[PDB]
Amino acid sequence: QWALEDFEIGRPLGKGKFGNVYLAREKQSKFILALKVLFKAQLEKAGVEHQLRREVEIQSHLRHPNILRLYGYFHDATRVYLILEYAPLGTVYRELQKLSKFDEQRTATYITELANALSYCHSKRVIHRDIKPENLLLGSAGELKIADFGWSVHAPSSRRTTLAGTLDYLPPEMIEGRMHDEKVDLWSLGVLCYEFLVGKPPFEANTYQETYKRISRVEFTFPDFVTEGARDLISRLLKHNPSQRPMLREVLEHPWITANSSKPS
Ligand SMILES: Nc1ncnc2c1ncn2[C@@H]1O[C@H](COP(=O)(O)OP(=O)(O)O)[C@@H](O)[C@H]1O
Ligand SMILES: O=C1CCC(c2cccs2)=NN1
Ligand SMILES: [Mg+2]
Ligand SMILES: [Mg+2]
Repeated sequence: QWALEDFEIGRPLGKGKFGNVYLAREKQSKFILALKVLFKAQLEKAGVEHQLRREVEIQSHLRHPNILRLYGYFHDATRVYLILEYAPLGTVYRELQKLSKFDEQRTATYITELANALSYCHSKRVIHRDIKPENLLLGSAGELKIADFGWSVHAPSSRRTTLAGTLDYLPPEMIEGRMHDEKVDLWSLGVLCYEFLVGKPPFEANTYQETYKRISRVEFTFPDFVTEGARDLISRLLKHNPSQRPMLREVLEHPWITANSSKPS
């Protein structure tokens, strides 16, 4: 069906390990979208063909306002092209660099939209497993949208591909190669809630080795400015034992969330 010839290409929207994401307009419809480019050689060298199919299969079939749409794909002997919904206000990552910390209203609102989208995913026992600021994008009304489903799967699962980059958002069971389920996304939710309010993730250290120690032993402290209700919700999500982590309904109806968030469940 579609091919490169159908699109005018504009400025780069961002870069990832494999992905190079461009602004684009489809010639006859004038439809604006984002084109994610993957190099076949690189995919093959790394052997993540299976992750790509997972990304395409899972994301194309999900429909939720807080989840980024995937419309289609094509390829061309050197590259694979994913056709994505364009998010015009950029990443949560960028917004955090700009402002340093989010206030309590902004944080709770983001956590609600996340919990809504994740609840929807978990209801088809899809777990995302790569929830972090550079994979959270913003729509034209500033609403959060989960993107990058390259690491997603069905639960329960094992991990067998290598974790290349940062540990900062992964629970103990996942970094230890043990087996995991849905509850991994709830841990990452606690990691995000802290980073939103403080400006850095709770287990951040100077080395891989030290970061790994701090996650497995759940070693973090709060700054004085973090209120009691935020401490309460964050302490609940960062349980070593997955089973002791809350359900998502318990996150959405937590008092701190209800007092501060400006969108509903
Ligand atoms: N639909 C989109 N709209 C705007 N920017 C995007 C979009 N998709 C990706 N980006 C930008 O490109 C970066 C890489 O996209 P992503 O799909 O996460 O690639 P990777 O799989 O390599 O992490 C993102 O962090 C974001 O900055
Ligand atoms: O609902 C849709 C499905 C596909 C789509 C596309 C734009 C350009 C190529 S394909 N835009 N909107
Ligand atoms: Mg990404
Ligand atoms: Mg990816």
